[PDB]
Amino acid sequence: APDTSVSNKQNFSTDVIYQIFTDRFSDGNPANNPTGAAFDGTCTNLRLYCGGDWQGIINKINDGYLTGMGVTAIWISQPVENIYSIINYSGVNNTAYHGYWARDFKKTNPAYGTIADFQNLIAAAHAKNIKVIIDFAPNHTSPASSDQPSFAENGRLYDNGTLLGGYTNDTQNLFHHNGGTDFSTTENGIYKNLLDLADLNHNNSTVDVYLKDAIKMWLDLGIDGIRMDAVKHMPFGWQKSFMAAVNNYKPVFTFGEWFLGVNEVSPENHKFANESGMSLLDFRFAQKVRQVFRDNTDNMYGLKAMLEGSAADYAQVDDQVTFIDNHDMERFHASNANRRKLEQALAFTLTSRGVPAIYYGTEQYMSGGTDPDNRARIPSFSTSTTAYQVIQKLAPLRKCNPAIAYGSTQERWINNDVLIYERKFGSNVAVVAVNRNLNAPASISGLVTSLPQGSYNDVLGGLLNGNTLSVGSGGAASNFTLAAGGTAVWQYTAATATPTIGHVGPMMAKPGVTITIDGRGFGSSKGTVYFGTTAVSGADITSWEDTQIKVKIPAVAGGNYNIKVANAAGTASNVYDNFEVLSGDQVSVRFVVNNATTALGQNVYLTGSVSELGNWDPAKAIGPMYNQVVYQYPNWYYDVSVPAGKTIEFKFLKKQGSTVTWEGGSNHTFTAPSSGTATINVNWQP
Ligand SMILES: OC[C@H]1O[C@H](O[C@H]2[C@H](O)[C@@H](O)[C@@H](O)O[C@@H]2CO)[C@H](O)[C@@H](O)[C@@H]1O
Ligand SMILES: OC[C@H]1O[C@H](O[C@H]2[C@H](O)[C@@H](O)[C@@H](O)O[C@@H]2CO)[C@H](O)[C@@H](O)[C@@H]1O
Ligand SMILES: OC[C@H]1O[C@H](O[C@H]2[C@H](O)[C@@H](O)[C@@H](O)O[C@@H]2CO)[C@H](O)[C@@H](O)[C@@H]1O
Ligand SMILES: [Ca+2]
Ligand SMILES: [Ca+2]
Repeated sequence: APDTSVSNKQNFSTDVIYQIFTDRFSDGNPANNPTGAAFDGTCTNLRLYCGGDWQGIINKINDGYLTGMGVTAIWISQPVENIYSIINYSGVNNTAYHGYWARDFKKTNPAYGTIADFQNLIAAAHAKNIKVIIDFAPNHTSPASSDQPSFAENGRLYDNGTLLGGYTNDTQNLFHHNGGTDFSTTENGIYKNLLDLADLNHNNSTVDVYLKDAIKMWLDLGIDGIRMDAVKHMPFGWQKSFMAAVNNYKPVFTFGEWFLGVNEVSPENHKFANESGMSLLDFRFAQKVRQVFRDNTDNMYGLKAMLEGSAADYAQVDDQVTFIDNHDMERFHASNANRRKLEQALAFTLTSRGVPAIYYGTEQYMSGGTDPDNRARIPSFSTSTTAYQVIQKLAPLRKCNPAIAYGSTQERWINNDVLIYERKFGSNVAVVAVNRNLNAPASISGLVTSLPQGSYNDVLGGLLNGNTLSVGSGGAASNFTLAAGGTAVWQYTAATATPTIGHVGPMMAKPGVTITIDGRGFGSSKGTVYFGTTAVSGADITSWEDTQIKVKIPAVAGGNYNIKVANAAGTASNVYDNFEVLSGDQVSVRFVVNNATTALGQNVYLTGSVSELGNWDPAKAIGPMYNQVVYQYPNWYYDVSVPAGKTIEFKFLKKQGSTVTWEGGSNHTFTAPSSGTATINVNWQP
């Protein structure tokens, strides 16, 4: 199949995601609606159930609402069974309509539907070329009170009907009992509870194994991707070990939520996206777009800077999921605001790098403050709005113009209010002009592009007051006036003659797994794939087309590799770096070192004999380690993903800047479990 096919679970860059709050979309089956005090059929009470479900979804798919818009994937609420208690939060009654209050990860939320409804969902979607994504929220269960076990469901966790345990009398240590976080530090927000939600302890084998198994069921159910909730609140190493479980089994595109505020730029965030095995929701992009097009708290120069930076910060920028709003923010559109702002922001998003996501109702100009105000019921299924039509014209370019799905981004013209950028991939180009200035037109002269000589029609057809473009030789455009609030898309597509890799997934896996290589110009005849210097050809290459190649990772050593391909004639492609070859299946192990005292601005790190530990390269050591919560300085700890059942040699180090101090003595040693988790405790050797 081609890169653009509905069956491509490894790449979403050519897709347009439609984010849905199941309850709030469409109640296709009134019979599963909760009753009594947990239900509000008028949906005036935003904290109860409104009755939206899988069937409703299925209906919208079939009546053409989503397909008409050009949407190609849907991202829905966590489908697992939630607690049933209504919770009164100081007078207010709250239900688990959101699906974030899990009780049993092996069952469905009956308000959403049955396993059979889930399966129909998957089928209908697939039948209409739409991929399905689900939220997955393994950080916790539900709200609990340790000394008021009668409160809610005591954070009870079941395994397919079987009671594993509760927050009260947690002898098994299924949960954390460290209090609640103040979000003060990263370590703080990982090992303490979020609010009152019962924090799962991933270091407990039962929990570990349980979650790894639960996800396999859904994978088996045919899902196309996973959206992880609260990734900044779980152990990084654990999460990496979970990704390996997915990837080594049935890889799917996975992205997590790591909130960023305005002007916030975090290196931890970057690193996580570059090394965890998953990508992220692009808050940096979102926050910046809002400042520029919404709140006018920054200008084009700001947008441009976010674009260039992010391209450098993320190893796989094209995997970050962009948006203008979602369930954690006020709706982009403000009641009294010019609708053009929202339209421009959509157009911008649809044509920019990454994986675009659209919060349900956007196309309807829904307004609403924070939670739960941003979670109202979709007032209508009209395809007559301008927003609806914008998406309808642009979404499809992601599939037919690879410049959009995988091309670089380049500023060609800029001022405070205007931004003209070019996307390029192979012999494909797209040019976008945006004039945020709703009152002033702009004189555009000196525009130079990569488009071939000729005239170009605005892809939006003038919908947002775009115009035609005239490119002479040398790709220089002739002077033109860009309307106030003006938005235009111009483009050029043609066949790519040389192999060009546009994407790869998954990015991390053990040998033997099949990965997918997407792009153009691969030719129709099997060529060769290189993993670093190792060549792979013949049978191991399970499939080869012009736009997509499927190949098995050779059994090479664990490490990072560059990928490159050669066509049947031997012409090579561009390199695609940062591929991680796991040393084998992974387990999550907690490392603890005692009496490692440091000086200010000096931290302990971990290194060792396997790629998962950096192979003795200090520049690749794991850390810095933690020393507040679970263990206190000068005791340091850290959860790490390691090759299962392997005998590993390791050592700790103290780093400051790039200056390193090794532990003395001989390597510590150990053998990783075959499954489950473990804890290694040792003392720092001087
Ligand atoms: O001519 C090539 C030139 O075009 C763009 O510069 C614009 C500039 O952004 C506008 O603010 C205004 O000054 O017109 C200039 C064109 O004369 C590119 O931004 C620039 O990098 C490029 O060299
Ligand atoms: O909280 C982590 C913290 O640990 C390290 O600092 C030690 C410091 O070296 C000691 O002299 C002592 O005062 O306790 C500190 C930890 O509370 C790192 O130096 C520091 O950067 C890091 O954040
Ligand atoms: O370079 C690989 C080498 O790294 C580590 O050796 C350390 C040694 O432990 C330190 O005490 C210090 O002398 O620096 C050496 C780095 O060259 C591992 O201990 C060793 O097994 C490994 O081969
Ligand atoms: Ca229903
Ligand atoms: Ca946690």
